[PDB]
Amino acid sequence: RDRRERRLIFGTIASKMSLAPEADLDSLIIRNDSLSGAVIAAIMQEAGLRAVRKNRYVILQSDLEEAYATQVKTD
Amino acid sequence: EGKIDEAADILCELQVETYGSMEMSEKIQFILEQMELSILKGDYSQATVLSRKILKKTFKNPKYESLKLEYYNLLVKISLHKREYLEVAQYLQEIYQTDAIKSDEAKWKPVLSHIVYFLVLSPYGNLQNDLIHKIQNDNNLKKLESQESLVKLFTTNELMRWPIVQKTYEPVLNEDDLAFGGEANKHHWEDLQKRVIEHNLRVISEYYSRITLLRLNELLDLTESQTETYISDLVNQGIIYAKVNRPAKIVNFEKPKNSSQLLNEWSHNVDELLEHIETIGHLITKEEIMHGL
Amino acid sequence: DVGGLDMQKQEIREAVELPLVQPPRGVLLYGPPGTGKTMLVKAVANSTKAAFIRVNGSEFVHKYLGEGPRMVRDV
Amino acid sequence: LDLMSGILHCEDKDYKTAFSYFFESFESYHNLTTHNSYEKACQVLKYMLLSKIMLNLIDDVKNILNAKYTKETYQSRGIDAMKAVAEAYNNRSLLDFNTALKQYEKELMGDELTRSHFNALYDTLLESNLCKIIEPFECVEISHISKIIGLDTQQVEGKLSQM
Repeated sequence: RDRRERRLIFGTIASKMSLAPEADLDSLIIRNDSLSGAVIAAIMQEAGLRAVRKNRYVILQSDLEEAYATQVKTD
Repeated sequence: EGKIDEAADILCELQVETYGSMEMSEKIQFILEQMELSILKGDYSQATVLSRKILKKTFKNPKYESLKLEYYNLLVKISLHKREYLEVAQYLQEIYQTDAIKSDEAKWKPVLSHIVYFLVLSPYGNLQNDLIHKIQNDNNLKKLESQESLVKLFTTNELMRWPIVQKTYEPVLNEDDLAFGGEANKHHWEDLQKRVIEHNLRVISEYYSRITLLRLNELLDLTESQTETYISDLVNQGIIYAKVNRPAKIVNFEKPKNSSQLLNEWSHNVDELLEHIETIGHLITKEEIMHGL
Repeated sequence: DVGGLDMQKQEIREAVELPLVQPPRGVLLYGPPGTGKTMLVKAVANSTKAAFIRVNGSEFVHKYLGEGPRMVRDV
Repeated sequence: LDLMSGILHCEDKDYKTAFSYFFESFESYHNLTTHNSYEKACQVLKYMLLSKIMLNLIDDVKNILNAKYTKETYQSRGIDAMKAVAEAYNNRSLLDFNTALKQYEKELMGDELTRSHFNALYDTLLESNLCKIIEPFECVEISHISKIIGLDTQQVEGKLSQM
């Protein structure tokens, strides 16, 4: 993934995904590099789930970082 | 102390930090209080996430009207600052009903008295149009009825009425700071100004093939532009038909006459006789024979 | 709807959407699908608006020496 | 490239691409900085801006302009235009553009993209407004709308006609 892609990937899901102001894709544009758009799209709506899994109607960067840093290595 | 935000704030994180709702009843009150502070904060949103989580569970409670009402009142107050009146009264209506059970009719009427009032305060509602009669509504003591009578006034709506009805009703009626924050009644009146005008257009709508802007302004008791607005409104709302001709100062009311009509109209003209000749017929010979004689 | 695939979505367009209009008889999408790579399919399959036929390499496993290719031909 | 991407990808639009092209490109140019012909960063940004602004999603535009990084903490009439543009856009106001337009013309006209796109873009909005104003039904004097829109009927007319 080149970052414009992520930038577009991120600018894809969080577009339709109720977010918490913490949620920062341009924070992730540095965080996220060299990954798979699906997983990236996953991390997007993984956070889409996690805040909902936390019953947060506002998906954080945490919720993202939850998704992200959990999925930076699923290991 | 006058601390509000931090006061809210130290309390703002409960739902999350604190209980997984190990005890809601405790928690929800803070949630409430947060919601309350959320008002002191002025942000429903705190309340919101709280709010839209909580109430069903009060419903899922061995349902606690207090926990309802309190919330429901917040829910009110939410909707108040919100000022979305269907929704306002919608909430109202909800535990309002619960407070037929809970309150008397009486003490609980003003809710209603405001509920439909809110419903009317709302530019309209469709459910409202169903909510129109309810049943014992015009709860059959207060009026409470001019309320529904206005709801009734709708079908005949005129808007010579407006300042009249304004003058006509404000014991609380137009005049409500009571459970609604019309500080002036504009938040009724103004809001209701169009509201009537709005609905007035509806019966106006039906009653017109064509009209002058004047006859509008005549009946509307409005300036052209106002009218034009209200025109353009439902024009831009599409909610009606019209003709804007200022050069005519005239509204053709816009019959959409290309339906080809005599497709069905004649088909109905057929249907007429299909009804008619057929309906009218089948009894005829049957008739004088059914009597015979 | 997977952001940043324009070049690749163009690459598909170049592969299909254009050659449908204008020649390759088949195009190879290469990568994990369902990743947006399957979205690639529908997204373009949507955009192409040609009667779409997916297959699975797993659709024909039926034990028969028999029917098999028939609709593979006829479809 | 990303710039030249959007340089195509503004023409054909797909601002989202273009803009994101502009984004990471500017993100580069932001970081490329002095290496970059200095302001060409913000130019891309201006395109990146107007991308969103031709896209007409103005929070980000602001958020862009708000973010000083994006801003490179750098402001310009074009920036202010782009804002005012977006504002005039949010205004949908015939004048406000031409207000912003005329004034900001430098760093506005200077950008052919904008110079090309946005002008016509704005013009559509005007129609779109007119279109909204023509929602009030016809046989009605242009001057009404002219007055309404605050434009010369003639100035209205051709455009008016044009539709």
